[PDB]
Amino acid sequence: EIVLTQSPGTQSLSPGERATLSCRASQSVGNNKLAWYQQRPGQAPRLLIYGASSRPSGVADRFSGSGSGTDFTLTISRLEPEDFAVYYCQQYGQSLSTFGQGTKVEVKRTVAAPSVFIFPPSDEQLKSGTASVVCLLNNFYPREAKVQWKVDNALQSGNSQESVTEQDSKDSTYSLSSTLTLSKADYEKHKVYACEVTHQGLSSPVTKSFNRGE
Amino acid sequence: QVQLVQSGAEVKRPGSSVTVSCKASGGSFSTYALSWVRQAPGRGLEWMGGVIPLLTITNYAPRFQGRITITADRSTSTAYLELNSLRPEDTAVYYCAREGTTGWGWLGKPIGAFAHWGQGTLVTVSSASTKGPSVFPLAPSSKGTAALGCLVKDYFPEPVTVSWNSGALTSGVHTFPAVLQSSGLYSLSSVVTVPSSSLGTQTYICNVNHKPSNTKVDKKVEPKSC
Repeated sequence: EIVLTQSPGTQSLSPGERATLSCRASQSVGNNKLAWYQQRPGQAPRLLIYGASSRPSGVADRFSGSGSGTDFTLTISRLEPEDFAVYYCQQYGQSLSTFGQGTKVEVKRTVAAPSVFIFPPSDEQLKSGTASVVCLLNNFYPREAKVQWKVDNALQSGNSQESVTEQDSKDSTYSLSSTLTLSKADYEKHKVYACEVTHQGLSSPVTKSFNRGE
Repeated sequence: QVQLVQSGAEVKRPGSSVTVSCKASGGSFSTYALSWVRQAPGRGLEWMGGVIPLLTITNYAPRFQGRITITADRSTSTAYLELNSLRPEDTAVYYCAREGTTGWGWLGKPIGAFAHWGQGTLVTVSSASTKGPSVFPLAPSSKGTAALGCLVKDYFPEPVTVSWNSGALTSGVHTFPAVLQSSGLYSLSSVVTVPSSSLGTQTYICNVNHKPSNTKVDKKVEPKSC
């Protein structure tokens, strides 16, 4: 089976610069059957390049495919705002077809520190028997951020889930939301509930906390 | 023309079978290879198989072989995809893709690469039952700019939509991607950053809508008093 490995995984550029994407196969692609695709979040894939180099009518001229044999290269001359998405490469020269893992092209912007907010569980939820503690990280860049749950200065492990928004189309930032989930009993068995955030825009790890009931 | 339209989202239990249709509008349904490609949530693209109705010819990917059936209906210009013995790891969005061509007829030749796609069909495999969400407030801290929101917890299945103040509040609004808890139920969070000076006077209502359960909940987020 032909394995396609794209490089790099994530790419951060400014609206106007050149983007170079790499695609390498485990063996050789017969008949140069190499295709490139584009995909904005929530949308179906879109063909940009077929036959390793050919461009379908309707596709902008700033897109160009090169390479032969094993390593190929998709190239975008001038990065328009709409060109920031995920790109996949594909071989279609064998009975079974395979895709690359994909390279994300995100917007490079000025470093921005996250605005940290913490939320205690509501009494309405506590009456149900569950306690959800939410830590909010607002409008930051880059996407790399670290969240730590400290209950009475004790670190936690597998009782918190986090999710991240897609890169905001206007300010090019990310937002994170972590949810610590305990029981009603365990929640009332402690006092201090804190969330420690480590990020590039923060010189020292910012911590937000509250005491139960207070 | 050449517009591929797929069937609506599916929610099946493990061990059951699902069928996703893909009706080709306009153009010529019989001549070209209509393939199927799935995209697991947060994952990449994976080719399952294809079909050319004119030659009665089907190719399957080894990982799906014996557990998949791609058919072609030239009478209605609709290709089908049956997925049997479903598992939670089958949960994904399934795309139908037709190979492009340079010209029409004896003229040119198909390109093999997928040039036309359907919107996709979300196939959700779970043993969980349909359940309306429980909306809990994220009270704006008593301690510039403040932040509040509503926690949409324990619902099934996707999706849940959230508007603020009947849509009058759009900027500063963030609705995070839901997470699948170990219980098997979903849970998202929606927030909005508002000026602190209006906290006491301005009323904030998050409008949570969950179509699969046909449930509508409006929850007013007011500051906690103590």
